[PDB]
Amino acid sequence: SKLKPFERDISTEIYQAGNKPCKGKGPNCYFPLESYGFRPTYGVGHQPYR
Amino acid sequence: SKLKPFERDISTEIYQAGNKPCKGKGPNCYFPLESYGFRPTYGVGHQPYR
Amino acid sequence: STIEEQAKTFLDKFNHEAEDLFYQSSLASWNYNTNITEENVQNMNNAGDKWSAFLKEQSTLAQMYPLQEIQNLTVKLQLQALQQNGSSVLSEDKSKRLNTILNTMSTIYSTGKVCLLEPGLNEIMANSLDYNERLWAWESWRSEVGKQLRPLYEEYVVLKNEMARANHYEDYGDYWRGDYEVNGVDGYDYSRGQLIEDVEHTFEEIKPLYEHLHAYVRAKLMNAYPSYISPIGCLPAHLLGDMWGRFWTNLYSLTVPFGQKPNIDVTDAMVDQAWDAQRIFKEAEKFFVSVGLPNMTQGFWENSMLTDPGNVQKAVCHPTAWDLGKGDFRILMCTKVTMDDFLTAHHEMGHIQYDMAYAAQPFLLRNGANEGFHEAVGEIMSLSAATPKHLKSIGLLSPDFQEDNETEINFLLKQALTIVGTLPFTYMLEKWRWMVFKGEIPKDQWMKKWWEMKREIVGVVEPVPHDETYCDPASLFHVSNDYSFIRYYTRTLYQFQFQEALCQAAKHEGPLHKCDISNSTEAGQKLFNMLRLGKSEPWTLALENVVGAKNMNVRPLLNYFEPLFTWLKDQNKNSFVGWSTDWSPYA
Amino acid sequence: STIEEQAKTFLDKFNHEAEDLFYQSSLASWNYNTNITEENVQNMNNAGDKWSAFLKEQSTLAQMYPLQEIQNLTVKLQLQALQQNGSSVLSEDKSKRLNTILNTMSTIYSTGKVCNPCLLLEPGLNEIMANSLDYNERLWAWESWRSEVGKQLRPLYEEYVVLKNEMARANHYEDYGDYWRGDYEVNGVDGYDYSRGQLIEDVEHTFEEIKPLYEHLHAYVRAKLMNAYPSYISPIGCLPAHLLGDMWGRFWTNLYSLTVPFGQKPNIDVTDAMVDQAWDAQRIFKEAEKFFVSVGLPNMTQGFWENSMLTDPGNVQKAVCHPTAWDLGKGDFRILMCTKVTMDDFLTAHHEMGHIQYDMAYAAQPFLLRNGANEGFHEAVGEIMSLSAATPKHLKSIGLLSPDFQEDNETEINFLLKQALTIVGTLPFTYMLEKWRWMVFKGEIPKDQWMKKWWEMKREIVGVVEPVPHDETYCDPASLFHVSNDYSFIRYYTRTLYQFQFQEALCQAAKHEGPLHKCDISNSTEAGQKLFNMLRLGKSEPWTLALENVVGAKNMNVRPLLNYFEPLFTWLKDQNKNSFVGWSTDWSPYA
Ligand SMILES: *[C@@H]1O[C@H](CO)[C@@H](O[C@@H]2O[C@H](CO)[C@@H](O)[C@H](O)[C@H]2NC(C)=O)[C@H](O)[C@H]1NC(C)=O
Ligand SMILES: *[C@@H]1O[C@H](CO)[C@@H](O)[C@H](O)[C@H]1NC(C)=O
Ligand SMILES: *[C@@H]1O[C@H](CO)[C@@H](O)[C@H](O)[C@H]1NC(C)=O
Ligand SMILES: *[C@@H]1O[C@H](CO)[C@@H](O)[C@H](O)[C@H]1NC(C)=O
Ligand SMILES: *[C@@H]1O[C@H](CO)[C@@H](O)[C@H](O)[C@H]1NC(C)=O
Ligand SMILES: *[C@@H]1O[C@H](CO)[C@@H](O)[C@H](O)[C@H]1NC(C)=O
Ligand SMILES: *[C@@H]1O[C@H](CO)[C@@H](O)[C@H](O)[C@H]1NC(C)=O
Repeated sequence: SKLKPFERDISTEIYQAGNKPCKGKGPNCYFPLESYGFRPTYGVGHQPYR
Repeated sequence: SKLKPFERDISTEIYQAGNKPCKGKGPNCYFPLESYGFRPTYGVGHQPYR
Repeated sequence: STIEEQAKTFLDKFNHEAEDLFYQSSLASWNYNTNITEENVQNMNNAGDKWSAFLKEQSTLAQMYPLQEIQNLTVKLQLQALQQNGSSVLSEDKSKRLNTILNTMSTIYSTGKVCLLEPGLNEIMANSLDYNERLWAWESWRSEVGKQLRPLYEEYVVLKNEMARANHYEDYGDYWRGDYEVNGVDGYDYSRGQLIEDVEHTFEEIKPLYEHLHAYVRAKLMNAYPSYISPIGCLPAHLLGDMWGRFWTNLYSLTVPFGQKPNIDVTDAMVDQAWDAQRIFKEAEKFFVSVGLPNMTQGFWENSMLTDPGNVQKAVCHPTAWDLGKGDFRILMCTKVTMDDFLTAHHEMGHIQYDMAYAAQPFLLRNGANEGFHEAVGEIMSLSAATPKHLKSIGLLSPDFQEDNETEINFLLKQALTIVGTLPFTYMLEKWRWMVFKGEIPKDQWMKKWWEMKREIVGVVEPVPHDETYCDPASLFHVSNDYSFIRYYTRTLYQFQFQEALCQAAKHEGPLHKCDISNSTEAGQKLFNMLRLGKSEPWTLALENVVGAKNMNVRPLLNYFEPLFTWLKDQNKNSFVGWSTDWSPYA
Repeated sequence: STIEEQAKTFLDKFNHEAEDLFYQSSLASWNYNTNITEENVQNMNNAGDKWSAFLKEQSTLAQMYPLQEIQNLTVKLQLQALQQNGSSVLSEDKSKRLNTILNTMSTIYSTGKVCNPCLLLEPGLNEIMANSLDYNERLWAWESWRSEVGKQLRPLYEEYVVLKNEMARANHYEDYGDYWRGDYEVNGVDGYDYSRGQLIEDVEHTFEEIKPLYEHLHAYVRAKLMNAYPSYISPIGCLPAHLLGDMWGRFWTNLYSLTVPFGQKPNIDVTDAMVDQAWDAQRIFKEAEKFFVSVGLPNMTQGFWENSMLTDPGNVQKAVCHPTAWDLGKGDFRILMCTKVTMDDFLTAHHEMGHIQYDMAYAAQPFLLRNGANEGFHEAVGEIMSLSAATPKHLKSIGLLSPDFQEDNETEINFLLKQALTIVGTLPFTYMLEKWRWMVFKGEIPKDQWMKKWWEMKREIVGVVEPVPHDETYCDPASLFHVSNDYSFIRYYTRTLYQFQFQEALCQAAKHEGPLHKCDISNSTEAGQKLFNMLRLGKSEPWTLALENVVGAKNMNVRPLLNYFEPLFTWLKDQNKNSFVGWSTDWSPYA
């Protein structure tokens, strides 16, 4: 679900897309976070900003 | 498009009902204005009013 | 780029141009029928050709917007109304011959006579009981007109069938059913064969009591013609007082149930009141407004001419309702202070009132749901005005006038000679025409099948069967020309189904001809809303809404005549009942 | 937890990982072509195999989200792009042999040489034939190639066809030609579906409509080549195949020097102006940038200029260099060129930059749908940039073409002939080749008859007769890189029809008058926005609809082809009224 104002959710629990109970990663089980790829050659909308 | 309050439009630009430009009238080229035709024998909703 | 959006823009343009050209055509035609002169003929023909030219161009453009891509059923139906090619699909040489034939057939109809044809031939038969005079007039006219009418009728049928095939119909009879079947809608579709069978089944369901009327009338003819009428076989057609066979009404003076019981009438009151054409219509308007039907506006009253103007500006004296468009509604009639004119004023007012209601829709939908509903609505208000309770309510019927059942029986017999006597004949004629267009009967057998089916369906036959050289059916005005007769039979039932719903709204217990459906404002307003539907909502749903069924309803007709059928049952015990096809007046 | 919601989660994850993994592959490929090293080969191989394994695994996971249960449509389409089995159904030994035979066919084609009266066919022998004035050398070259290389490709070509058909059955198609036709199918649309059979029928009907220009053009070409070699070529008979100057038969550019309407009339060539004006090659690129801004399309990113490598690597980095546009993912757009101060490089620069205008607009869509509407749109739109680059209005307004230039109808004819001969002369070739490949994959024609059928199709469809009879051992179509390799030729025909339909659609938006080759798209910001409205859709929308919003038609029309070459078609008719029109298929040097 969506976060509340100023809420900081730092959970690392694996999210399961389906009904089947899932532990760890799997076919329909994914880590909530994804990394950004920052490289000096990426375009303006993909570059990192502080 | 529709008019805004107190907006007046005096254009007679022909509307093209398809995806191509059209010079003058045609099968799907519609002149935006139509004339009136008033006769003394018309009904209350059809007679001219000032 | 979407077909529906382009179709809507097209139809809006169409409706504007169509309405202006419609007015020009209807006004020029009004002026000609209103004032007979060469100048109005010139305007009539020029405006008519211009309007038709417009429609052919708009049909060509309508065909560029396929019906299956339209989600708005109103738009889809309007496109369907324009996509039909009609007369434009037939090859030019076939069209040239077809139009030559129609004009020749009409010319022949008017050219022939009983050795002038109109109205004298029916006056001769209707006003004389001499068996031989009616027989002579019958044979004398058909011997002059049918010889020239047959070849042209047969070619007309073949060319119209070619037209229908070009329009994706099996034959022209199927083409007509295509015009009567509902289209432009989804899930209410009916098959043309089903419309045909529904009418045939309805006929067979009403027939068993019609045989009781037929036995009664045959016995009365026996009384008039003891040496010529068989109690078992077919009745002579020339004794009906109608060379065409359409009506049995001129037998009324012979068949009156109770001679001592005059029919209920107020004519004496209109004569002492001296109601003019405009007051007959305005009193009818008072009735119509109280019923709940829309009021007739001042424009109609000043523009219409309900009187005979005289020889200086002679009018065509054929009561008709005219819809000119853009609010211009008129009735042309030559009204006399009679009961037939009183009821005629109600028929044409209701007819134009239908036109008034449909004018609120788009031009392509400013047509009635069914051709039979305009006449049915007129006939309903005519019947309602005819109802003794109405005549009592308006106050024209003498304050001390007392109605009874036997007078109503005399009334019902006149109504039966008009409806019961005509329905098997008109039904038969429409089926005969269907077989000639369909091509079921070889051309050289069209008259033989007529004779055979006339014996089985109608029970009144030509006093002498005609030769294959002559086409007697085509001597009838509506057979010679391009006309579907399904609308007359079905219009009667349309009238009875509507009458049933109006009677139920009145909530009177008794026979359909007795209940007073005057006033009952909600019932008239509901009928008005049905009128407004025009072609926007199919005629089959209007009928379903009045009787709760997609099928034609046998019950209100038989319930209307039930006191008469009871009388006939009392007379039928002595008469032979049923028609044999083995014996004819000739044999 | 239903199929649509899980499909949405799955594809979003796939798009994130796909951008990073493809990018690693695209970087390795760029860096390798820029600088050829052992390390760059390992980067290409590692990124390629990891990305491929990734795609195979995600396709397998895609299979658990049935397409028919999804009501979203966008993910449905993304899954349709991902769901195709490819090699997963085909037996392991057939898959291994199919990859081996494709690599072998490519290797033989690119390493097999034709020994001089040894030289590689592409580009060496083709260049010699194109520049040579002796038809006997071209005839020898065709026979020598069949003798030296065709015998090496034929038996493998036949096995290749069978193995590809087996894969096509594994993918539920009648043959591999049908598999290629399937790239043009859409579904879930309001009457926009085209079938494979309809694609073929549309091509054949379009050719029947094209034919009058092809025949008038061909009659002119055939008669001019006959006048060039009147002792060999029949005045009635069709032209010999070796005379084309292109061993493949695809490029009719090698006949132009023999068919020049007037020896004294020039073609437009602005190379001398750039040199005399001392313009840098990167300036003609900057001028193309100015053109794109003027049309009304997005401006080029700074990342392009910094990441692109437009000049020839020369002798500093070992490199492979050719014009090409790259989309590396995540906003990284660049072009690789061997740029020169010449008109040919200018038109190429417009072609390749336009390809980046499209990749920049495609970036609005998810990675898996980050492509064009169809296979032929990319080159067709680059050709749209090329056509506006070629017209004299464009060149004169920039200043590449002299400010005192005035139109000369005969010069316009010389330009139009060269262009029609290249662009139109190839059209019936491309068609008979695609159709031949289709019949070959279908299996309707026996393997031995295939060579007959190719010879007959050349004669019947383009008026080209092989001067030397060949047996089954030799294979003529295999002389083209794309026949030995895995390539669908329907897209070249389709690209060109898209190209001319686009020139007309943008001409109508531009509101220009005159011959369609005269009509430009420079400035004309209505045409810019009209084009921008499809560029942003790419592969995500039905390609038939994606083109429909611009061209105004349910399918493509020939009419813009005749409009482009209208002065040429008229001129050709005027000369053809006196010359023989048509060709005899009975005449053959063999006979
Ligand atoms: C597109 O429009 C621009 C102006 O917005 C044109 O640029 C001018 O071209 C003429 C050519 O002789 C130059 O003299 C002007 O100095 C240019 N103006 C600017 C501001 O650079 C451009 O030529 C137009 N495109 C075409 C093909 O004509
Ligand atoms: C009626 O017809 C006569 C013909 O003599 C004509 O003069 C007159 O104007 C007509 N009146 C109208 C109203 O059309
Ligand atoms: C009319 O009603 C009276 C009531 O007594 C009855 O005797 C008579 O038979 C009825 N007539 C008919 C025709 O029903
Ligand atoms: C091939 O694709 C279909 C979906 O069309 C899928 O059901 C089947 O399991 C796939 N087979 C393999 C081996 O991936
Ligand atoms: C487009 O980009 C170039 C890059 O050098 C810049 O010079 C030019 O002003 C830009 N134009 C617009 C309209 O942003
Ligand atoms: C090519 O790449 C290798 C390995 O990264 C590098 O050592 C070499 O200097 C590069 N060549 C040039 C000319 O930069
Ligand atoms: C070019 O125009 C001249 C007239 O100025 C004409 O004689 C000549 O035939 C034209 N050439 C073409 C190819 O239209």
